[PDB]
Amino acid sequence: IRDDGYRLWGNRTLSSDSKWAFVTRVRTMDLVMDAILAGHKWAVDRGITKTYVKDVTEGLRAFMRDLKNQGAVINFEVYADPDLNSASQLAQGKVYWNIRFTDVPPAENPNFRVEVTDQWLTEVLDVA
Amino acid sequence: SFFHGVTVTNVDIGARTIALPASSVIGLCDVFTPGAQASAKPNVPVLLTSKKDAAAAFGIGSSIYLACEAIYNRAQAVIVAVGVETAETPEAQASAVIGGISAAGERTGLQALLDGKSRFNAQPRLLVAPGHSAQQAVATAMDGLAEKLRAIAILDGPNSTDEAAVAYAKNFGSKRLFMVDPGVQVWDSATNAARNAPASAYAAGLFAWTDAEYGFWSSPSNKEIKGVTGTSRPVEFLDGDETCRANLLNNANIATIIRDDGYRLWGNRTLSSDSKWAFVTRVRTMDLVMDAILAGHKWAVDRGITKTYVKDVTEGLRAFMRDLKNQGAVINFEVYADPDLNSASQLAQGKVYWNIRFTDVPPAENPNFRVEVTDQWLTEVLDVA
Amino acid sequence: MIPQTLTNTNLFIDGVSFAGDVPSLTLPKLAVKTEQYRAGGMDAPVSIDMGLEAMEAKFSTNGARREALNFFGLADQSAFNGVFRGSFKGQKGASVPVVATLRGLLKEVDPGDWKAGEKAEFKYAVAVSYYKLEVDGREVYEIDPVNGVRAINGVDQLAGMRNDLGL
Amino acid sequence: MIPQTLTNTNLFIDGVSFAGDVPSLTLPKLAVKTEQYRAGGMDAPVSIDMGLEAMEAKFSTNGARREALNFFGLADQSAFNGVFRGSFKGQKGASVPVVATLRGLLKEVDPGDWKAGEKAEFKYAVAVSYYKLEVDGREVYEIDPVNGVRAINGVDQLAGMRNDLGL
Amino acid sequence: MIPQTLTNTNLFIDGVSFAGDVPSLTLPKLAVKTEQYRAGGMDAPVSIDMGLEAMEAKFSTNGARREALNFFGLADQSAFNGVFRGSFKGQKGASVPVVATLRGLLKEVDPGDWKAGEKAEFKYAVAVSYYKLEVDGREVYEIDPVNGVRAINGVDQLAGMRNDLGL
Amino acid sequence: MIPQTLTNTNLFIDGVSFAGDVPSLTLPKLAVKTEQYRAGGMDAPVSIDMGLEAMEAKFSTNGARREALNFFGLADQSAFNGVFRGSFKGQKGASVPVVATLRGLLKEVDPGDWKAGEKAEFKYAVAVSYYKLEVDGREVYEIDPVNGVRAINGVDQLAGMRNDLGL
Amino acid sequence: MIPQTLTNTNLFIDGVSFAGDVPSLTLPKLAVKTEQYRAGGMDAPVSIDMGLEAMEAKFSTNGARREALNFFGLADQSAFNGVFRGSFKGQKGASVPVVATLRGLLKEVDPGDWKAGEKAEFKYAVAVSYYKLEVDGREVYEIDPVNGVRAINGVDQLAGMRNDLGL
Amino acid sequence: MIPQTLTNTNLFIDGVSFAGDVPSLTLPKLAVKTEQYRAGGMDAPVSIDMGLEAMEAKFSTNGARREALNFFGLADQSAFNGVFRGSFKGQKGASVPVVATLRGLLKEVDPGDWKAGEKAEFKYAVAVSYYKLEVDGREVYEIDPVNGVRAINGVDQLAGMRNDLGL
Repeated sequence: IRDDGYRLWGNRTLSSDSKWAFVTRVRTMDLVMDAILAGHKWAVDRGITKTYVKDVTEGLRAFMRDLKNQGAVINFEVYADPDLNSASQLAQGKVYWNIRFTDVPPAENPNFRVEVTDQWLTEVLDVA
Repeated sequence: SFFHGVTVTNVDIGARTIALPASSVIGLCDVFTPGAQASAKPNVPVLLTSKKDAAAAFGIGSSIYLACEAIYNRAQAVIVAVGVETAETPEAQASAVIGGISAAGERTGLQALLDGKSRFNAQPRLLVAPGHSAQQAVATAMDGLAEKLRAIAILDGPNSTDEAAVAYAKNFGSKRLFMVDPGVQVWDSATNAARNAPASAYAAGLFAWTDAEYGFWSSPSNKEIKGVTGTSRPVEFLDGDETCRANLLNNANIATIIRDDGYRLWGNRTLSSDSKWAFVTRVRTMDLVMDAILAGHKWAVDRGITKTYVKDVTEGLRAFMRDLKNQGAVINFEVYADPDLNSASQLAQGKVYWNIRFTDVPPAENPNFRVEVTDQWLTEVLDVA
Repeated sequence: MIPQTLTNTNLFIDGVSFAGDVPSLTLPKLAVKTEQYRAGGMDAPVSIDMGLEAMEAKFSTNGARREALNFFGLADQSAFNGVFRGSFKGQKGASVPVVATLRGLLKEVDPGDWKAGEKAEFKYAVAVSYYKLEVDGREVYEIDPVNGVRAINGVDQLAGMRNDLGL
Repeated sequence: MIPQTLTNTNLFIDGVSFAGDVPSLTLPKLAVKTEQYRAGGMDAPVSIDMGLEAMEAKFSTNGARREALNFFGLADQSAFNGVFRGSFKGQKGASVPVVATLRGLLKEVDPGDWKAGEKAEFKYAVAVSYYKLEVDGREVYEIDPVNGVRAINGVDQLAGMRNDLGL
Repeated sequence: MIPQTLTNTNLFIDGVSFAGDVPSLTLPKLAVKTEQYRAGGMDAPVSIDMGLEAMEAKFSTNGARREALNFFGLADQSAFNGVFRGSFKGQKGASVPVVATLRGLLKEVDPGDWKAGEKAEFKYAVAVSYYKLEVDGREVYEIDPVNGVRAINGVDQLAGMRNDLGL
Repeated sequence: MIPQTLTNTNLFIDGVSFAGDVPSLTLPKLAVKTEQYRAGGMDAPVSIDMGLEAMEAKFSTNGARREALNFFGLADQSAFNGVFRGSFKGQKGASVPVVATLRGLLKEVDPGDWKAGEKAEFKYAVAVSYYKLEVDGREVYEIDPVNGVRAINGVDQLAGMRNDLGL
Repeated sequence: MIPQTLTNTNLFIDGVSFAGDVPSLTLPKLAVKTEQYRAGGMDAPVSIDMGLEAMEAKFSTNGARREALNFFGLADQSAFNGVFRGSFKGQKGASVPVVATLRGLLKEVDPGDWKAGEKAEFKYAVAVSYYKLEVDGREVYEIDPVNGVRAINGVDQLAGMRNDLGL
Repeated sequence: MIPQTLTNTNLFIDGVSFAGDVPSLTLPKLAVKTEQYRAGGMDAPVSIDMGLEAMEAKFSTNGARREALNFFGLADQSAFNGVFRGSFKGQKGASVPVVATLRGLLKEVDPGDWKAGEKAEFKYAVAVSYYKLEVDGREVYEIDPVNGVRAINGVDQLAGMRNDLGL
């Protein structure tokens, strides 16, 4: 936009969905998981014990409060899915978790409502 | 579409009106026109926290909004407002401000302010009907609803003389009524002149402002009404056992506005025929000592009666009452279970009694200066010595 | 007199009874803050009072007892209410109640060592912001630091300093 | 209430179970940092809170147990994870779990005296950087110093200071 | 005499009571301005008076307390009014009030270091333009520099200089 | 009143939060420049004001923290912006924010002694060119030396000298 | 796991075996030097590491044993070499060796009380300048203060500070 | 942020490493030379900059160390080169180097008291004629008085005065 070609300007991606409008939304969701996955590589081995599903949640919450600390998210929510953790799923090795979070919004449009008044035309410029 | 980057916009907005955020809730009822931009059904109460929220629900040219601007210039208060639609004759207008259950089953007019809690969690501690409380029928519906809702209704007299205010104040001997007779003369920006205003909403904004800085036990009787330029009649506070206009109206239990282009609300007597309930300090403190006691002991309506139920309420009542003696609301309370009326036949019905005697702080209504000019120190100085 | 001794204790935290799991109670030690005062014309100090000391009431449970764990470290100090009760027996059989309603901040939760076969005891301690001791249903002590009250037989000892400070 | 007492403990360090060799556990002592506050118009202090104290959880093994020795003194502080579990029994037979997931720095390893016929006990101590106590599967405590959180019934007590500091 | 000592303090700034948050008061140090006077026919100085020194009363709060922060640096000097009160106890229990009404300019506000766990203390200091000390409700001192008054038992010591200067 | 005390601090330099590494803050000491004024017909000085003193706000970090090191010694004085925040607690749990936005020149960076096992503390100090103190979100102080403004409750005390000087 | 416990100890000072007269050994207590770190935006300390503490290994003989007496107080510090060995048994019979080669200064020799019929015990203590703990023949610890090495599973934790200091 | 603290220091004088005997380092205190500037139409000073202060870096050894003793008092000022290094740890384990290459005159050698059993510490101090501070391998400061350079983020702040003086 400016100054002999100085600054990249837009931040919308080419999405037809307003839930995925910003590249902030797309990049954060993409790289919250790449930090979650690369960091929980022990969950594909390590055959299912009783506290397998508990040690992943507290591991998932711990590598997600590191993300709330540095400002990637705001007030995540991690919990094991209570409705889809069957034992028929567990014999197949499947076990589910829910990793809801909120992304930080970019300040896309700051709005300045500027007005010229004659209010302080008497407060100064007078004998007073 | 959207915008990326920073916008600038030339837009006229009129000189912000900073006020202390207050916790008191105010029940308001006046006329407006239900149109396009007015997003309020007529006999439906709405919760208001801003002048923008008053001008989005009601018209900016409405009489609701002029009453709500009258409150927001002094306190950032919560207003449960009921926009009664206008009518032709003043008999049918006063009938519509009073309202009733004359719907299918709904509540209209002032009676919709009883719906203020359970619609918005705002049970109105102040009742105001600006310009309509001058009629004797509305000011009785203000009375009986202030007794139900446990509030103080702020009335106003007519625009007429002092004797029309005194003779209108003799129609009421009620504890919960607080008349402010002289109207407010406020400068209108549109007509570029001074528009009248019925001064009930200016009292209610100051009545709720006093709860924020000074607490509900303080009187509002010398505080500053903001956003006003004068009164409808000049009110005269002088001394000398005279027929002062401020002293004539106080002895008819009417608060006035006394100095400096209409600067200060003045009286603090309510319209009571009992000298035990003369001051609004007495009426407001007893009303809001209990609303802090009740909202704080909501666990005593469930929690089936054990052995130490009656003891755990007294020590709970004493604990939420030494918080009131600490901040100065009372002076040396007394709380105890009633020993003569706590039967077991009462306890099978779920009834159990307590006695919550206290003493309210008196307002300094009449400071007296006994001034004397002497020639005593005519020798102590002015001499060779 | 009659030989009289405690036989039984009880605890009410927020109206809930701990009538199964409080092995030990401790009322706050009321100590006055003495300064040993030695001055002119005297060979020995005389111990003027300077106000009361800080009061802590401590008590232990040895089950889980969320009804006392949920009062630790609240933003509202002086929100832990609590009633320490004792029954003093007496030889002739006339049991005298000693009831100490108190209010303050639950200031430490001390889960001790957890050995397998050994009884595990949660030790708590409150920082007492209000204290009233009733013996035989009669007010002995009533100490409220803020709103300075020190009543010893229903007689407020701090009425002297209250008028001096204009409180 | 029902007379309730711990009967059994367990320890998970990094998912590995120590179900043979932990004779004693110790949950961190949650103490609030009180300052005894005596000021104008009052005869006794009142103990305002100033935040929490530093938490240490200590535990002992008495075998070799490299699965806990290999977490001492890492460059990554708050990398020792760990779950202290307890089973509180109760008289009627309703066992209530007390599970304390915690995270921090394993700050001292204390191999004691090694006498020949005597049992040798490795005493460890961790410097707790995160602590969540669940009783009967319900969150009692949740303390995270960085990202300042002090939840007492799921209710974050530090939401007041969080908006004040702009955190 | 009776061994007598302060036990309690209070502060009124503009009628508002600081009965929760003033840990320390300091009355102004009344010092006369001596000049050591050595002259003819004498081996030692004799210390003639030259008037009083400048009086500063300082006091500390450790909450926020806008009711004392809003008096700093006003255009109106001698507009900070203020009442320092003390209750001196005595061994026999006869509490004697020491009340020091004073007036002046709040000349420095010193918010100290703000460490996290440590109590933070706002130190104030006023520049005293009027000072009256009453002990047991009886005027001990009354110092008003402008309108030169130095009363010591109700007796104005400056009546000598007042007639000399024609004041 | 309610016993109220700071419990937590924070620092924003240029919008960046220092929510891990500022152990101590120091708001600028607002001192008025008094001259002790003794003149004719009076025995004691009276301390007329002569303007404010120079304000310095100092603060310490003890990590590396380039986000505060890069503001030392710029050509642009009054380019260090900065927000000192504090949370004052109160006994009833009503946390009151004390926020001091300030602007000036970061005038000294003091890396102290670097011993091996000892915590190393970078001490900074700014030369305050603008200072606004808000308590409970309400303007207490507003000091801007150039464009001479001294507001004490939103009330500019220097409107008197502003019309006299024709500013 | 398997219930595992030490049953037997041994000591090699300079290759010579003390297989008759060492009743007690003590490996050095590995403690990291924590500083409780409380700073902005947080209610609790967090305990950053500051390096290791000083290590002392102590051991006792109760014969004469010149083969350990002749290493006290040499000019060559870190010349006392020494191997503390332990055999941890296990319930199934799989004995696991715990061998702690260490090096340092034999810093105190404490011949205790010599009563006639009572066993007399020479208590020694070394000031550990190198320490390697092997469990089941696998390196757990390796601490060398000079040439700063802190290996925890063969992984040198001080490779971060080594490149920073240019060591 | 992450709680970050120095854990280790090092010193290179002339490429030789002092990795055994420097107990304390001190980087030079960068202070700008402020003059408190009060002038017309303003009530408070504003502290204009007047250049930097004189920089001294001091450090101590407590062995003999001719490799630092031989740089005292040479005819060649600014011939003492020297690199002060520090490793700031951080809670997550990311060690950040702080390296301060500096150059100047070793201006005082202070061998302290030599008591027999007490550690004797040679205190040195250099008069810094060039100073570059790199944090995480990135230039924070670069101060060269002759050839007037004051770079704060790689940005030379003295390019304004350099063109004015024709340097």
